[PDB]
Amino acid sequence: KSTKILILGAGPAGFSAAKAALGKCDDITMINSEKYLPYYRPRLNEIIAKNKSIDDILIKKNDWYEKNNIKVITSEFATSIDPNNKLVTLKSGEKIKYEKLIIASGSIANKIKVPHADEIFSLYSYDDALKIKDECKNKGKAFIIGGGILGIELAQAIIDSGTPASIGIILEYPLERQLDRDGGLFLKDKLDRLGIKIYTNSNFEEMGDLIRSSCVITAVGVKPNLDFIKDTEIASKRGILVNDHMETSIKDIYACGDVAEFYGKNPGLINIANKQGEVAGLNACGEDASYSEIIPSPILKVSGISIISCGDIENNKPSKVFRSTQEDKYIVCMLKENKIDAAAVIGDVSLGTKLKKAIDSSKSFDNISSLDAILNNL
Ligand SMILES: Cc1cc2nc3c(=O)[nH]c(=O)nc-3n(C[C@H](O)[C@H](O)[C@H](O)COP(=O)(O)OP(=O)(O)OC[C@H]3O[C@@H](n4cnc5c(N)ncnc54)[C@H](O)[C@@H]3O)c2cc1C
Repeated sequence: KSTKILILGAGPAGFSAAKAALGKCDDITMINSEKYLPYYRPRLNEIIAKNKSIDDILIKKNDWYEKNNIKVITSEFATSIDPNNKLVTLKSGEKIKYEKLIIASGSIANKIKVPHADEIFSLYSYDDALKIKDECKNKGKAFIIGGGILGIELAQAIIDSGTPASIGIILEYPLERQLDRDGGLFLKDKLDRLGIKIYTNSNFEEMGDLIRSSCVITAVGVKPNLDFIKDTEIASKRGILVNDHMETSIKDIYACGDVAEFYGKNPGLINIANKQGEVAGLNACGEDASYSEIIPSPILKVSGISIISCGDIENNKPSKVFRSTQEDKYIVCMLKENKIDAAAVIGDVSLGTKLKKAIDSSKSFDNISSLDAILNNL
């Protein structure tokens, strides 16, 4: 088999490339390791929370790919790329020739060892969600290891489905990449009075009884899924390195979405997948579109508590810090001279957005004597 445009991976990024290539190129093939068409992966929590199926989260149904003549090979996994012969080798041993290759292979969950746990689950795929659904009914409760957004959202989804759940983290407070200590503890409190318990400073060896009796899910982050490039000269660091055209180190090979690293950024967000996938498809069909960095992200969809975080909060060495704790909201604002370098707000997206804009536009503040004076100049 041989095609014009070969798309390696059929998630949101791959889908967006196919859609972009439509009308412009007339021979498009998508390879996907899963047995499902491209689906809106961030809604996996709804499979758990609302008992929705794959059909409810698919981006396009079968008929769309047929009407548009896009060929999807499901349950097939690329293992090798031969760039000079333009051949991709699959798990079966079958080879596919391409004129252009778009790598859209997304991410893979970080795997950690958890003491006392026979089976460790993580939530990446639709099949993952189902496995979690069933163990939660089987065990009767869940224990989520990992201090991030996804771990918290999953806990609520599992609560919503009708199963108790709590979280275990190794640090003192959750969300340490997005929040300072006081921010995280503010969040922990709000989550704890909402029935989402977080075990802090955990030693999992000492949590045998809970671990044993729970469905254990690790939510410890994700990395670009790119082992199949190992023998090639395709440049990578964390992700596959791409320019603004989504072109890799190697001619006629592109990458986009979760697998791709653009000016050192690999944020792992769906709007980036959609937009990078689009640019890749367009370029693969000979239209020299440029991706520009977009990215805001209002987190998180959890327990009706909203968070926006901007800049390097975790390791910030600011000249000045302004903090506000209220009943409904938490604000932290970190200065570098007369500029806001980093900020996070819990419970006021309107304010977080103003701080975001100030940071992004690099607004200078001639008055830094008080938080009030900064707020008035946003
Ligand atoms: C539970 C969960 C919640 C999320 N919530 C949010 C959110 O709120 N906001 C947000 O912005 N993002 C969220 N995300 C992330 C979002 O889903 C991703 O950014 C987006 O799916 C990336 O799309 P992608 O096409 O680059 O990668 P993927 O969605 O991972 O798709 C890549 C596809 O390629 C396949 N593949 C991998 N290797 C091969 C290979 N060797 N050969 C052939 N096929 C291969 C994979 O099976 C996969 O189907 C969430 C993710 C998860 C898992």
